[PDB]
Amino acid sequence: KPNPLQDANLCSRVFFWWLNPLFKIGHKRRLEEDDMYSVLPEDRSQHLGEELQGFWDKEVLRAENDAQKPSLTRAIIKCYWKSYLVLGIFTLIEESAKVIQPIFLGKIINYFENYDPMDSVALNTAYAYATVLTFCTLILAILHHLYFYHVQCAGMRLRVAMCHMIYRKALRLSNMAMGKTTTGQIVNLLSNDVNKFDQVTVFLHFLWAGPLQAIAVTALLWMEIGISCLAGMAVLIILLPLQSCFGKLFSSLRSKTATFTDARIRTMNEVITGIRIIKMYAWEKSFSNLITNLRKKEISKILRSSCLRGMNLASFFSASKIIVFVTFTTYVLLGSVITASRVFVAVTLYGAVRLTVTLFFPSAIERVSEAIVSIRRIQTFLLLDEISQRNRQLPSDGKKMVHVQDFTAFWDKASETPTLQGLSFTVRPGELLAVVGPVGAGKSSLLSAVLGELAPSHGLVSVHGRIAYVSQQPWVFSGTLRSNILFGKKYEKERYEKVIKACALKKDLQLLEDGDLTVIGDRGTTLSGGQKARVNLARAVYQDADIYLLDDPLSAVDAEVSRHLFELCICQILHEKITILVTHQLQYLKAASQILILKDGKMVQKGTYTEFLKSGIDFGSLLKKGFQAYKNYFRAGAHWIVFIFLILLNTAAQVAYVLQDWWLSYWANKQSMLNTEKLDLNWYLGIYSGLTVATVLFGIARSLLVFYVLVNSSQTLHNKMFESILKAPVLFFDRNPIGRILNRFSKDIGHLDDLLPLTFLDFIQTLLQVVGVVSVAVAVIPWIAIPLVPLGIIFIFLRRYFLETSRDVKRLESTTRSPVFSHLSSSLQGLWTIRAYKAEERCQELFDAHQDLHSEAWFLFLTTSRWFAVRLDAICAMFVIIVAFGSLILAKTLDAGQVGLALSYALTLMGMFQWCVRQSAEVENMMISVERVIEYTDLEKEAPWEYQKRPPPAWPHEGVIIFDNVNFMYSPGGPLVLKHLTALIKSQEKVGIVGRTGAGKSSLISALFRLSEPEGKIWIDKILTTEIGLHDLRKKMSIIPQEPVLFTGTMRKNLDPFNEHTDEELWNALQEVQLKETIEDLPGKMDTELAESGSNFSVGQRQLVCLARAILRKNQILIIDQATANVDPRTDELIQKKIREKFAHCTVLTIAHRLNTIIDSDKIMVLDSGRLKEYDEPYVLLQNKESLFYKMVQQLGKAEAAALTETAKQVYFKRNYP
Ligand SMILES: CS(=O)(=O)CCNCc1ccc(-c2ccc3ncnc(Nc4ccc(OCc5cccc(F)c5)c(Cl)c4)c3c2)o1
Ligand SMILES: Nc1ncnc2c1ncn2[C@@H]1O[C@H](COP(=O)(O)OP(=O)(O)OP(=O)(O)O)[C@@H](O)[C@H]1O
Ligand SMILES: Nc1ncnc2c1ncn2[C@@H]1O[C@H](COP(=O)(O)OP(=O)(O)OP(=O)(O)O)[C@@H](O)[C@H]1O
Ligand SMILES: [Mg+2]
Ligand SMILES: [Mg+2]
Repeated sequence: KPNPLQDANLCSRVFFWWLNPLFKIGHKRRLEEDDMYSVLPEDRSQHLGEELQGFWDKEVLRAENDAQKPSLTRAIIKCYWKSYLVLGIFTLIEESAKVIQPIFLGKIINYFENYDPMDSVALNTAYAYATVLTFCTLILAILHHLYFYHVQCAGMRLRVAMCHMIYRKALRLSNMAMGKTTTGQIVNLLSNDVNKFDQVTVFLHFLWAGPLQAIAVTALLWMEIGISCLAGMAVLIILLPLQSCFGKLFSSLRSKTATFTDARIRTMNEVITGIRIIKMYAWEKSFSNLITNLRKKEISKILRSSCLRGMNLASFFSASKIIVFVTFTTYVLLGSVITASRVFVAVTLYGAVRLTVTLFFPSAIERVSEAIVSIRRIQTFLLLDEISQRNRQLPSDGKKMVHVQDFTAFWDKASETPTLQGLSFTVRPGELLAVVGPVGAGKSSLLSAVLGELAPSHGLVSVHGRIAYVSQQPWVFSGTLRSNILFGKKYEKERYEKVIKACALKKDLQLLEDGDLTVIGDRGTTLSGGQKARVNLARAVYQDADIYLLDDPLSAVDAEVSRHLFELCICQILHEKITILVTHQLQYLKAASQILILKDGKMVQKGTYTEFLKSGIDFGSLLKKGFQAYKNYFRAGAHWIVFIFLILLNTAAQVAYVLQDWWLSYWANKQSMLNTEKLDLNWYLGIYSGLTVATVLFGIARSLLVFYVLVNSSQTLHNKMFESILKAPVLFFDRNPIGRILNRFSKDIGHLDDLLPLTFLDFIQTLLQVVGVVSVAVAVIPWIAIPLVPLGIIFIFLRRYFLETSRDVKRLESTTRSPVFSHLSSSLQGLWTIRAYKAEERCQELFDAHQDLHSEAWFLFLTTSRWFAVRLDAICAMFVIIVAFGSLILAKTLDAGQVGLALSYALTLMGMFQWCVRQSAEVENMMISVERVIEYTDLEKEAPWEYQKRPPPAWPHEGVIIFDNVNFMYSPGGPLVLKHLTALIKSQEKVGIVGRTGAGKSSLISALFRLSEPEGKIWIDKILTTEIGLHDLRKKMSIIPQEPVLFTGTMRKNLDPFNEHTDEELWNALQEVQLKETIEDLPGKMDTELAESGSNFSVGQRQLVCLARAILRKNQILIIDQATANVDPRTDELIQKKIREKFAHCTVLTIAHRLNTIIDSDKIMVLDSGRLKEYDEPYVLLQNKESLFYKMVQQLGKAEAAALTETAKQVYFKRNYP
């Protein structure tokens, strides 16, 4: 894939003529990672990184010699200034041309003021001036794009070199350095700190060419107009602090909103995650109250910030008019006269200097400050401490030997007890050493000292030969399983097959689609813990080392696989290699030649397994311790009459803007046509002031109305969408993930509230200004309407052609960016394993390859943008040339004022055209959020909360339950769960639910709660459930779920969202559940805040709270789940006795994944794959051996089965025969 930029001329490199094949391919089909162009050798990551590293090392050596801190800024300056001279040269030329061209504009107008048809030398001079103007515009329009591309490429090169240097440092941190630093800070500084280097360079040169341009413009204005230019210059200067101060308030009003936004998002997350609970207990009204209040509070600050932004944009719109008006008011009031030559040069000079002073200089200042901060951060990181390089080893005979003597290290220098106390032992090839003792107190520290991971404070460690190390926690790096096993070294088929067979990885390969070539990312999402541990072992074996180190290799795998591995892959293969093993299982100590015991880092006893057996010490004992989108977006804001009024306001603002300059032209013509007599100053100045005031007011009004209307549309959309999602059936929440649901509330509404209206208003502003420029040009010279049609057609086709590939490249440079961060993070996590083997240059090369692959797409991202901009500027320059030459061709009709107005507007079209196109693309891109929000606004809905037939307030008066031909399915058309359930449940009786796992257990509860619409009839108190509203059905029957959830809020809110109970009743419930004492000790009495999901409360406390809530509700029908699985048996007995003694007079159903505690129920419902088999007294079912209940009881055993039978018999005798 050769780079076409390597074989390009200059007339092809200034027009970007080599990108045509790529654009053609992108138009024909979609582009992939094969289609991108490989980078040039001078842009490879290794070269740039090595260059900057050499310069930085020279600088740090010089600073060390000088006894002073180093300077990354000095290093980058000394590396890049000699290549940044040339771009400064060209930007100087460009600024000179920008300042120069209005002088020739003035010369053309000056010719036109004294038109004489008979003269021809004047016509020739005017043609020459027009040609010079065309040359200046072509310089501004064509070469500037190659200059800009090189300016951007310089920053990209700096960033790539920085990334290489940062990772090279990251691969060699020391232990304390890794401890003090964090795995998140490094990726933070590689994702949000080294990305300011793409933007510091683009606006870098405008720190010295800004004031120079302002000085040149002020001198030119003084030369032409006179003292009056200081009024315009003063307004332009005053515009700087005002704009700066209009940002320090927006920052405050934007950081005030984030609190409400985050609170709303967190509450939304709670609602979405615990949706089943809210729907079951009917708390959606309270949750809607909370969410609505938060949304209103946030929208207040959004409205304030939007009004501020609108006022700022109106100021930007009207600043030029204010400057021109005040300048010329002073110019005329000082006793001078107006001629069309000077006014329309002052206008152009003011436009240029105002743009530069308003935008580019503050942008450059901000970007330079941010880049300075980022350089400081990267320098502070780079100055971290590292390990000392492995020095020249002691001269030995080359034998593979392991020895440690008098070792004593310190993980923390401020700690008291050293990690190791005077260890002294050696091991040789063919010997298997083992280490046992406590639950792991200083277990891996021996391996750390052996590998050099621990700094030896005293003693000596002699290790010779290749080493293989297995981490306690297995680590897998992003790539492929084959590449993970290879670890960068060569691949041999026979060796790989032998390792795979000896590692029992055949089944693991079979379970994967690609076998040994499966692509595995971070954290082993496509694998399992045992598989990645086996991967680690396979890596260690395949590395073919001399010394082998193991640490907890078989704790995360099963028994047979672990035994087979430890036998075949160790006792046979490694019998000729040094081995040191740390294990927790004593069954592997039989094959261990040597066994050592360590307690608290102290040498205790070492020897053979037989000797330790004779010693009488037990190791086990020692181990104990489109368009409709736009229509719907606009309609929700306000009616169509406001749309008409907005159109009128836009047109009035633009018309007044243009009419001010037209009035200046009219004044100039009227003054020129004269004779002393004097023009009436009052009339002209009054009309001028009126037009200026109209421009300002209409601009402000248009901005405010657009902002308010779009913000109101966003608010209405959000309210409708939240009310729609709150009523969706649980099938929707089952089909969608929680993150996806919360995304459309966090990011999409985040766009709609604060970015879409501003982008839309800016686009409308610029489009109207372009339309005004073209309209003035057409009105002055009516024949310009002929080529504008070809220009528009060409522009439309060009926009389609470019955007058919720009979006593809924008996604290509984004899907190839994240692997850099992924590799950095993964290599940081597995740093110890990586450094254990001598293979770190391999990881460095892989990282550099990834960085090259990303620069491969960044290059396309730059060059395609330049390719589009070149053609756009060619079109705009063609328009300017047409105007400037037609004005001279048709000179027999026009006059000085008209020509000056047309020419000045044609000159100002520069830059404005491109900004309009870019903003249109941005708006079209951002409308997808509106599309998604509107899509969520029209979701499904469930049955109405309230029905026409309101129930009498005695509906659960007795508690009769009838199931008649009840069939339930979670999804329409899916497999059936219940088949013809027919049963009757009487009042006050306790009914238990039993069955096998997956046999439709937790389905009758959902059928009773009408979570999904059932098939059949269910009668409660001789009333059908489907004839009553859901809020009249779910409200007054209670359920205790598997795991209770506590929502963030007061305890009063948690136990009574509707505030239907008083303080005395709440305290009575708390003391009846024995939680009153536990509650009345917080700083708050009973309104203390709670963490998410009760993070500070125990599971028993959650069940206690649920029981208290049920008692407070006081429902006649109650259904409990298994509740307890691992809770303290004391708490289990407490809740059992409370359930027995509190709900005697209320119907109780008991579903459970449990036993014995469900033995006292009056009747047992037996479910076989959703079929109701047995429904009768437990004793009667136990009497028959063929009954499934008896077999399920016998599945436990014989003593427990006998106890259960006795309990059932006693319950039957006491109940049925009192
Ligand atoms: C009456 S006026 O002086 O305002 C007319 C000219 N400006 C019109 C206008 C309205 C809004 C903007 C605008 C808003 C935001 C922007 N953000 C970035 N860059 C902008 N423009 C810009 C213009 C010229 C530049 O110099 C290089 C150049 C030279 C010739 C042609 C080009 F396309 C570019 C640069 Cl670097 C940026 C901008 C404008 O411009
Ligand atoms: N990754 C680590 N970073 C810093 N200190 C560590 C690390 N691993 C162990 N240590 C320290 O080494 C010493 C060994 O004690 P500890 O019992 O925690 O070791 P271990 O080998 O990780 O334990 P176990 O075998 O139970 O997993 C302690 O002082 C501990 O803080
Ligand atoms: N939300 C659901 N959507 C689709 N199928 C489901 C859903 N919940 C359960 N199932 C399926 O329905 C069958 C039985 O469901 P159920 O949850 O009642 O079984 P269980 O394991 O006996 O009960 P428990 O939830 O008490 O463990 C199983 O095949 C299960 O996979
Ligand atoms: Mg350990
Ligand atoms: Mg289940």
